Amino acid sequence: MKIFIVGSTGRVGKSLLKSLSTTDYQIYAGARKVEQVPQYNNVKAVHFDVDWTPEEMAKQLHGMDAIINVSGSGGKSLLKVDLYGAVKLMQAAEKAEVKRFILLSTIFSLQPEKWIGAGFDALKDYYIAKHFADLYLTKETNLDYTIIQPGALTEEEATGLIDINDEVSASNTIGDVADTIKELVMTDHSIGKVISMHNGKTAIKEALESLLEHHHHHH
Amino acid sequence: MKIFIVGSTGRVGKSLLKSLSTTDYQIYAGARKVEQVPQYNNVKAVHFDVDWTPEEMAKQLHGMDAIINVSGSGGKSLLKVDLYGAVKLMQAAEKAEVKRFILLSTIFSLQPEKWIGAGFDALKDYYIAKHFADLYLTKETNLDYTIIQPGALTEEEATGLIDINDEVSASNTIGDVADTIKELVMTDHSIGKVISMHNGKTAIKEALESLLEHHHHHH
Repeated sequence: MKIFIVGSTGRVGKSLLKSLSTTDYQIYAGARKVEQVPQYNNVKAVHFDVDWTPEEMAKQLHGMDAIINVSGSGGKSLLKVDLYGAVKLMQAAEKAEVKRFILLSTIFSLQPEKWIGAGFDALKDYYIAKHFADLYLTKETNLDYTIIQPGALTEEEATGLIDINDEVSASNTIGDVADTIKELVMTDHSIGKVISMHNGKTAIKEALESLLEHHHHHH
Repeated sequence: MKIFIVGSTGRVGKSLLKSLSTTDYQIYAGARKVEQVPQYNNVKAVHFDVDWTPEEMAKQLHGMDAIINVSGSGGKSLLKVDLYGAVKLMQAAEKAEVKRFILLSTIFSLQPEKWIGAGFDALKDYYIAKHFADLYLTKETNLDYTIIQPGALTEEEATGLIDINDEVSASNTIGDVADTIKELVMTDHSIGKVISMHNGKTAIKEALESLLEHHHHHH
């Protein structure tokens, strides 16, 4: 399918482009500076700016089959990028009539009651920004969404092994986060779902398959 | 009635306490440091912290007839105070079963399409924080709310004269903002309404009265 990536030139974005480069998808990598997009045979760089309005953004999203948001500001522009930019992209997706939307968020983003201790204290502003964007996606859109909520991101080599939905905050390699997102594209039962993850013991495909047991589709 | 104030020790809060000091209301002035609350015969200082959870906040709100939020961070803690703190207070009001809620926001807070030019550019982060809190109040609560949206705040002497709902961004004295909020407490037809203001030509009471002409109550 045709997949549009926002956050293409960030660390997770670059890993995701690498991950998607070996698929049959046509990838459209949004970037403020198109020349900064890493080159792959199935990747086309598209001018895209998080500071744009939803209508400006929507111009680039026509005919896409899915949109993946892996855009962050490294904590340096939380209101503009991680919150407002993310929400404007959701508004843009709806304007462009693109239903499938995958958002990279963070462990416990919708559970402020679990923002406990010095680790969450240090990331409080980040948590607030991500929280409100996730509320918007889950409450104020009609998108076929999936929110993936990893723990701390590491640059260690991908293990291929994760565990999910266990209320655990633990680290995960960026490569495994990217590969999980890649698999979520092909996981229709994850539509309307919020999924937490960390590095663990279960192959990514099998881990996501294990969600079929108790997921219910809302007619 | 019994009115709880959040933001009591800030500049607008102190003006609002002065304004309310000459009413028949019983004022409960929330503050992190109770000793910082200016003293008035009808004002009781109550320990209140924006960093608290909704449930912690709700403990202080029992038996209040109205809650007024005039809390800001002077642009220094927008995610924690102007957005998250404001939203937690709304959640607290509902938990405490207090219906009447008046929020100080800002001109065009719900109209991003009017955030035009260098003035709005400089206040973009503030605008984003206020925008999302206003969306929450208007879309994700069942409160009997009023949002007042003044233009730039000045410390000039109150004129008693304003104009409202004219799509104009212009300055207003803090005293006139405080006195408008005071009048809104007694203006039941402003429930469920968003009202913009600046200094102008119309006495505050008369200006608010002029809203009866076309306001509709949603049964």
